[PDB]
Amino acid sequence: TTLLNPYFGEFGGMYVPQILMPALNQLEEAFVSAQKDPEFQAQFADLLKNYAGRPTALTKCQNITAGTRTTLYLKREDLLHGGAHKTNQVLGQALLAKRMGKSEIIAETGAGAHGVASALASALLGLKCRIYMGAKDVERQSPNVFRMRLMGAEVIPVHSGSATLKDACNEALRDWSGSYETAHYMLGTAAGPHPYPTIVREFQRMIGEETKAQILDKEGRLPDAVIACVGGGSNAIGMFADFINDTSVGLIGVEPGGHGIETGEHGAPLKHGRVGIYFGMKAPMMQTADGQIEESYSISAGLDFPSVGPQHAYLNSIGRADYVSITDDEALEAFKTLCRHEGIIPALESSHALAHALKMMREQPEKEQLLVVNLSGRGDKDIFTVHDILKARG
Amino acid sequence: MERYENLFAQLNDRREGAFVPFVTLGDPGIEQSLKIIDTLIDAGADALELGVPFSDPLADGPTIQNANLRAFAAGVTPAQCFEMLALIREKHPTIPIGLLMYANLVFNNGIDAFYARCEQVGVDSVLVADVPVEESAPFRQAALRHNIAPIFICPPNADDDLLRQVASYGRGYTYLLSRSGVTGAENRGALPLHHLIEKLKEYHAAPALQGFGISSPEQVSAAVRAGAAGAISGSAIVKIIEKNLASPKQMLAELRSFVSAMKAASRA
Ligand SMILES: O=P(O)(O)OCCNS(=O)(=O)c1ccc(OC(F)(F)F)cc1
Ligand SMILES: *Cc1c(COP(=O)(O)O)cnc(C)c1O
Ligand SMILES: [Cl-]
Ligand SMILES: [Cl-]
Ligand SMILES: [Cl-]
Ligand SMILES: [Cs+]
Ligand SMILES: [Cs+]
Ligand SMILES: [Cs+]
Repeated sequence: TTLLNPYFGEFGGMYVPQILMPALNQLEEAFVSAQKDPEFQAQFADLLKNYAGRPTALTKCQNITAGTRTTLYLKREDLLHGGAHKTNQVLGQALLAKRMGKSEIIAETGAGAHGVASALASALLGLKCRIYMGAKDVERQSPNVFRMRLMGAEVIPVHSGSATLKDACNEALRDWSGSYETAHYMLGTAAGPHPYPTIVREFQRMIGEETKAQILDKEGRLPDAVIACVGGGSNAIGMFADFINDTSVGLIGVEPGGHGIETGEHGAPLKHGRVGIYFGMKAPMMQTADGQIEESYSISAGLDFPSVGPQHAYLNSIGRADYVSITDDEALEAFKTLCRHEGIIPALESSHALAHALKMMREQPEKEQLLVVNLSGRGDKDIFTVHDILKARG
Repeated sequence: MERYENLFAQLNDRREGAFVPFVTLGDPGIEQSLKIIDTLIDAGADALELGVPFSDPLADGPTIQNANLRAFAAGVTPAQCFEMLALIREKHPTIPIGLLMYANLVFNNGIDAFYARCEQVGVDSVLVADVPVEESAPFRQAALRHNIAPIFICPPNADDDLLRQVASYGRGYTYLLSRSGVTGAENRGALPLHHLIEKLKEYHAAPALQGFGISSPEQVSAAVRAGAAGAISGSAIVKIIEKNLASPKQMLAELRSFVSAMKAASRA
């Protein structure tokens, strides 16, 4: 039994070994309690404001829409401490860990963004942090690995399975299965077993709350659509949550199309995968015909989650949200365009959301539309990746 | 069929416990795996627990992670595993055969169709490692419709409500976890399980088999002495495979010796 519904329609659930069920129930109870606790809320708000720098700007981008009937704002999660939206929910999960009397943090990371966010929160709040990372990711994310270590976190390479994110996800759960009495598992997206999809949403929803206030202040009305990239679903659900009951507002999630959906080399399970059960949840996922889990491909390492949060699959099923894909090449063009016309270097993850907005504008330039793109992170980390392509391309 | 019921009745008549090895199907290849399994039975295994190779075995420690990887290196697929299972049953009519599955492999092509395939090849039970009792309904229902025992896990700290659920819903045997954590012979369970064993019997649960970290004869004898119907050993068996990959003949000899010793410890 649980306090909250573990499902979003058919999607979600608690598909963990029996030994972990008390951990999930304890976390759910602590979360429900925290949400009613004005002191917890004030501590969270204090960290978000004075440490992370919220509220984040909403930037009107006039140059890129010139000559069209599109008005485009960017919600500037790139300006949050750490340079990505992940900071928001790590701070809240760290406070939940404390609330439960836990002194240790376990986290998974692929590209390293969640590992660094976890390590920084742990440093600030006096938790001992250990981070699992696939051996292949370790080798290729030296900068992030070094940051995690500078911040006092232990980084543990994972050599099992495919030595990437899903394997680090497994190793974190294996550790937690034996350590849950003292350690909190700080899951990095709006996915996995209940209560994680719900907790991550609630600890990211200030993105959309702020966006709504900012757009009412500047435009006097709600947006026609809000657009966000979808790796596991945290930044998107963070932007979408406060608009779900505003039926006029379009919710558009953008999965990575990689080399092209037709190539099979993509990370778009919501629209192009098959429902499965893995990482604690029933959700669309990248898998072989006989049910082995596969990897997500994208130029952006941060969109590498081989599944998607169950609330997104639900919002799609009922037609509340629409999901599309953007290829590597489209993302790269959007990256270059924003740099040159707006003086902002976006994360390649966020560039997928911008690319789709640019398509909405370009395809129908005399359509009047007020759009918000969630700029989930900054793209300093991506300049070498973009360097190497632009050079090999000529 | 009623293979577990018949085994436990026969073992009761001999005042013996069950010794149940685990191996991964197709580790280190199909032909050698079939030989391994025949050896386990000939050496005294009372029942089998058999894993289908899965990409993400999140309840398994390194020994069994590596067994899964060896099977994949040999190209082993679930379809090939089901072929193996049919042949094992064709050779051995009465030994209970249980599978260790992960949820996605059961759900993949439909839950009902998975259990129907199990029935066709003569499997007796299925344990789905990542489905807790809370999520078990469509699995246990499909199992029972196809004459398959759904195996439930009883953790060492199970409360009364969970014990009642496991007792009601399970069939074949009740899996009594030695400890928290994941499979592996390097960590031995150090919690007394006699109170759980007594409460399960009170609730007419399927007979208990203790598993996780069982790697020596004294542990088998201890499981029986505490009231369990027997014990399961996985990593310790798989370690012998891993140790002896270079010598298939010595691998079988060492497996025989080990299983013989472990089974002997079950008689008293
Ligand atoms: O001897 P060990 O320590 O290797 O343990 C052998 C375990 N093999 S098994 O198939 O019984 C088995 C039983 C339950 C498992 O996970 C679960 F409890 F979550 F369901 C995993 C494997
Ligand atoms: C991690 C990350 C993402 C993808 O994760 P979600 O959970 O889908 O938000 C997207 N953008 C940036 C900048 C990230 O760091
Ligand atoms: Cl308000
Ligand atoms: Cl218009
Ligand atoms: Cl029963
Ligand atoms: Cs349901
Ligand atoms: Cs404009
Ligand atoms: Cs994805």
